[PDB]
Amino acid sequence: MDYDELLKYYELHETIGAKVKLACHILTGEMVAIKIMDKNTLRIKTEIEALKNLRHQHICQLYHVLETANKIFMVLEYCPGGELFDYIISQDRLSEEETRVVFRQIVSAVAYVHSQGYAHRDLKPENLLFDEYHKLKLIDFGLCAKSLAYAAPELIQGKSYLGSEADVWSMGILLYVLMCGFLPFDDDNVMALYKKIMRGKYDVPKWLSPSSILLLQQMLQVDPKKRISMKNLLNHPWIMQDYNYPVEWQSKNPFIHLDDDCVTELSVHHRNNRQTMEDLISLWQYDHLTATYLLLLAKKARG
Ligand SMILES: CC(C)COc1cnccc1-c1cnn(-c2ccc(N3CCN(C)CC3)cc2)c1
Repeated sequence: MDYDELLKYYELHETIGAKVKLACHILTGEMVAIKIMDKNTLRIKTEIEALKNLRHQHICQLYHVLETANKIFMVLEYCPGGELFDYIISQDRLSEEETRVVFRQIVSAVAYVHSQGYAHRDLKPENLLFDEYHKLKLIDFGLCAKSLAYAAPELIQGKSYLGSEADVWSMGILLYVLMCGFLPFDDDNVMALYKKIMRGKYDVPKWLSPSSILLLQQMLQVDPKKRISMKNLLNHPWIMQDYNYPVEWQSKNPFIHLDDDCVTELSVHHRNNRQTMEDLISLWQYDHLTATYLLLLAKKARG
């Protein structure tokens, strides 16, 4: 009963990870990742609402939501490059230059999330995946609003906070891990870790440049009001080094504009006219029609 409707649209492959299954969209032949959630074993509603309203080059795209009596299925953008967490480990640590390449992509996604009125609240390398073009995609918006090693001091303490300030702190931890390959605050004991985060003191390895050190101090402030704002992160001197242009955070992936080639390709599978087809896609119901349209756009982007 749980997989009946899903099997009308997707050919299921292997379980890779909520359970995560790889699959192929029948109509287009495009690969997808399907996140499966048991309604009676559980956050799902939070992530769905957010993802329906977020659409960006650095956010893992939601294509289709299906619901049964026991399950909720979320069909998502295929990211075969795997986790940034596994990537950092495989490389030991990244140079400042490669860190900047990946960090500017994280800044792009996070700034857009804040521009839409949300805060991610769970930024960490396990939540960033590489796609086939080696571009980062931000995942898991289950804790989003309108892990302990990455949490801001105020968030752990159960104090009132601004999600944007907690995200900037988490991005500071990410920046450190990218250039060092280990956490700034770490301990086997949870209370000793909590003490280390509240104190805000960390080791500064010899390989970090003066500019990297200054940017880390600006993000890693225990006092959230002393943290750099997202707007100042966009054109920060360290961020601009070797680029000379601020981070492009605006979305290149629209809700309004439709691609004529993909509307044409999609229309052959339906008994409706052109205008009816465009009006239906524009409703963004995250049904099979939404999935088909967005997967045709990903197929076109490959060519
Ligand atoms: C299981 C976790 C990574 C969580 O995954 C997710 C969580 N929330 C949203 C999206 C995803 C998601 C999106 N794409 N993939 C993914 C796609 C393909 C592959 N392999 C890599 C190696 N290759 C040779 C075979 C295919 C691995 C992972 C997972």
